[PDB]
Amino acid sequence: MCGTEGPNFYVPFSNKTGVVRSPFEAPQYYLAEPWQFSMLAAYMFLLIMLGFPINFLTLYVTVQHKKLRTPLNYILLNLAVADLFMVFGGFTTILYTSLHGYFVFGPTGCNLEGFFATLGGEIALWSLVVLAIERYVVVCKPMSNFRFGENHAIMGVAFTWVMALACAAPPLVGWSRYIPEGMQCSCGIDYYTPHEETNNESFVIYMFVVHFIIPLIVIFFCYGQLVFTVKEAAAQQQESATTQKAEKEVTRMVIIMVIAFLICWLPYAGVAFYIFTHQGSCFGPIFMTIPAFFAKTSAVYNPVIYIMMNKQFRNCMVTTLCCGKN
Amino acid sequence: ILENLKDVGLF
Ligand SMILES: *[C@@H]1O[C@H](CO)[C@@H](O[C@@H]2O[C@H](CO)[C@@H](O[C@@H]3O[C@H](CO)[C@@H](O)[C@H](O[C@H]4O[C@H](CO)[C@@H](O)[C@H](O)[C@@H]4O)[C@@H]3O)[C@H](O)[C@H]2NC(C)=O)[C@H](O)[C@H]1NC(C)=O
Ligand SMILES: *C/C=C(C)/C=C/C=C(C)/C=C/C1=C(C)CCCC1(C)C
Ligand SMILES: CCCCCCCCO[C@@H]1O[C@H](CO)[C@@H](O)[C@H](O)[C@H]1O
Ligand SMILES: CCCCCCCCO[C@@H]1O[C@H](CO)[C@@H](O)[C@H](O)[C@H]1O
Ligand SMILES: *C(=O)CCCCCCCCCCCCCCC
Ligand SMILES: *C(=O)CCCCCCCCCCCCCCC
Repeated sequence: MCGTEGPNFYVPFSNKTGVVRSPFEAPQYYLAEPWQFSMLAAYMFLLIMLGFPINFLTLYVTVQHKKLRTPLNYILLNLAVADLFMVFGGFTTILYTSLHGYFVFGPTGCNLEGFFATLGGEIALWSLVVLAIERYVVVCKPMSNFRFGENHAIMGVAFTWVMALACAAPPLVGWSRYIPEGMQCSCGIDYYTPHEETNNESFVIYMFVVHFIIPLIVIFFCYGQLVFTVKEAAAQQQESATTQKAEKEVTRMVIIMVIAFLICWLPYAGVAFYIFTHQGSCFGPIFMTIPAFFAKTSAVYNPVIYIMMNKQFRNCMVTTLCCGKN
Repeated sequence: ILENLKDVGLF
């Protein structure tokens, strides 16, 4: 007896005092103080203020700099577009609802805001996967006479959209569902309530396997090889101070990308799993917010790592930001 | 192999 159920929701607070209300109808100020709703709003404001420029700039700069429009870059643009689905679909909606203390757009809105927020986060997720595959293919050259070209870059992108629909679409049609999470001001996949009529049980397994484990293995293998290949080359060419530099830079970047990926998705996977294997336990609203703070913040830090720390994009940005010059 | 590192945004 841990929260309060209704048709399309689960409030993380006991209704023994009779106070719990539908998070689609009235403020949840018994889950958390109003000032904490305001801080939730402050955080979405920060994520918009940083995330929209960074990710918008990335697209804009691509329009202005011919040199950025290569095929290896398409998946990076795809990332920024996904970050923007999270900014406009998620963060802005949540700012709004946080400041009412509840999910004012009701169940339909809850599906929308959940679908678009989840799609974005997943396209970003798979974009980070597809990137590592493409790099591995290009650098470890696991196939002779293969040249990475536009037509491939396009499949790479489309594959991110297919996989992301494979996660976000089903809860619109019976396999899992969208409901308000945490402070009930935003909506995501129901991965914590066992809800037999939608088979949450098995969805969360499908998610855990297909959308965390596969990604994690593909990223680790691809970049493990990359680091192997480059360390090999440099050992076999110690007369090139450049090549030694390259090896170091590549390796630091891999550690960053790998740690970054974990910071973003490990908490959601950690929590899903702890809950799945501690089904008789009580998880409050702020604890269900932690996984989300990590994932959503990636709409800022991923493009810092993948775009701003890429020498080409960076110079183009600085040029475009200095009116034409530098 | 640095050509491919440059291409891929890693060097
Ligand atoms: C958390 O717990 C609270 C307390 O149980 C709960 O709130 C209650 O919901 C019921 C309805 O499902 C409310 O009932 C209404 O009372 C008022 C009069 O003050 C009337 O407008 C309504 O009367 C009609 O309905 C009755 C049948 O339910 C008939 O007997 C009657 O003839 C009329 O048809 C209705 O009784 C009740 O007032 C609230 N109580 C409080 C404190 O809000 C809340 O729903 C629970 N939370 C969740 C999320 O479910
Ligand atoms: C704003 C909230 C968002 C972006 C929430 C998105 C949540 C996911 C894409 C979560 C996926 C996972 C599970 C639901 C459980 C297993 C681990 C994941 C990461 C695959
Ligand atoms: C940056 C976007 C601004 C969003 C404006 C949020 C308006 C919140 O609206 C408030 O909601 C209360 C429920 O808690 C209502 O009782 C009040 O009508 C109202 O002051
Ligand atoms: C999934 C990809 C795993 C990352 C491989 C990390 C390789 C660890 O290797 C170490 O990395 C250091 C940091 O540059 C080097 O300075 C060390 O000498 C090197 O051996
Ligand atoms: C010409 O190239 C002009 C360069 C300046 C462009 C404006 C940069 C905006 C910086 C926003 C503040 C972010 C710094 C945060 C560090 C904690
Ligand atoms: C050419 O067209 C533009 C050159 C402009 C120079 C950059 C001026 C620096 C301003 C930094 C802005 C920080 C904003 C803080 C917002 C909260």
